Amino acid sequence: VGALVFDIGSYTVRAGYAGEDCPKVDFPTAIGMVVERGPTYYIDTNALRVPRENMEAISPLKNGMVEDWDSFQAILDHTYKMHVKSEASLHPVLMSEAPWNTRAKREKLTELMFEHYNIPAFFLCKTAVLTAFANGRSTGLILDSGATHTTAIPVHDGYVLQQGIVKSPLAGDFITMQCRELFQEMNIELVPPYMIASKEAVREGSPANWKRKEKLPQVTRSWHNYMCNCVIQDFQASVLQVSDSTYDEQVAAQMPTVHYEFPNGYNCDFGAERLKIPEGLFDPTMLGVSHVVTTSVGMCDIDIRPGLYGSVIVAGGNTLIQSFTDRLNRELSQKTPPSMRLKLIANNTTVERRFSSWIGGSILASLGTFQQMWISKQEYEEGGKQCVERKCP
Repeated sequence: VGALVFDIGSYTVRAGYAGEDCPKVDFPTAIGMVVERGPTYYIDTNALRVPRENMEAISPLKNGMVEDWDSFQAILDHTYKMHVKSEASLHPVLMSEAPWNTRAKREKLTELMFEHYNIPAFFLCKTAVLTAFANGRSTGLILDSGATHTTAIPVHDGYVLQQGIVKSPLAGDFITMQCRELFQEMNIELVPPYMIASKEAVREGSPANWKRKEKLPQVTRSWHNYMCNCVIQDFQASVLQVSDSTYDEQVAAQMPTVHYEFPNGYNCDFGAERLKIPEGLFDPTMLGVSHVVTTSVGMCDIDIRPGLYGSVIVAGGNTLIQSFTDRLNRELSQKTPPSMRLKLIANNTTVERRFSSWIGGSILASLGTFQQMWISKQEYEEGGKQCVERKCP
């Protein structure tokens, strides 16, 4: 009877019920497809795990907004009926759209959600607004760092100021790609687990005794790249770190480090590389994270700037890096006028960062007034899909 909070994340989809404190549903957004020499897709991590011939890795969020409508429906069709199995006709829904979503995309999304799934009520909100609500604020600056799109969204009274949005592509994907390139410097082949089933006490700085699963079919370049990206991302989260000050060849370099064994067992305790890689979004022609934030705040009215300078909220899958918030605080303190008191809200755990938009959707979906502010099925009837524009800000 409760509402469903669907956060279609850049690279991981988050879903769950209105009152739940975390999304019980979560699976990578990437999906596979192949056509008759059928277009049925494969969803969820477990299905994608199985290698298959001419099976791609299609992501319906290339531009942040929904780019592949059939793929987006397929994921929504899968998630509704399998992961959060329940009839669509009975549950009201909350959808988290990107801050800069194109109007036509919103209209098409509403038309699909209503007609195809016949849901009774509906509401579309911006992920930045949901993050601000989740953190417990109506005015602030939300720095989102997901996949392929990092943006600094200033919100005033729960309304996203499109004036001050700065879109930076130095998102999590870029960092992971740099991770691939910095082990072209270590000269280690990137081999995914799905090919590797063997382990041994392989010496440090020594190629491993890895053996392949021989009978698997020839894999597509897309899914192999997708499997390598997952490997480096799992490595990325647990290894990378943001230096407190801009890296300048510390004592030996960074003193002892993590001895993170790759899927092939072998590895060398990563040195300065784990510090250089995260700085890709601090020392990039493009604009750094602090540059993005200052340009965004400097772009909006002076009166609200003190509200933003001091209410800067960080929430994004890429932001979950050690001491990232620390370096951001230092950088923004240096560039902010000293007479302004900057402050970052301590919400650094994985649940508060990654699922922040979903947490906000849960908070909004639970309010008693949510009944009046959504889009009724009757309103869809006599009022066309255009009602999504007026009923959602």
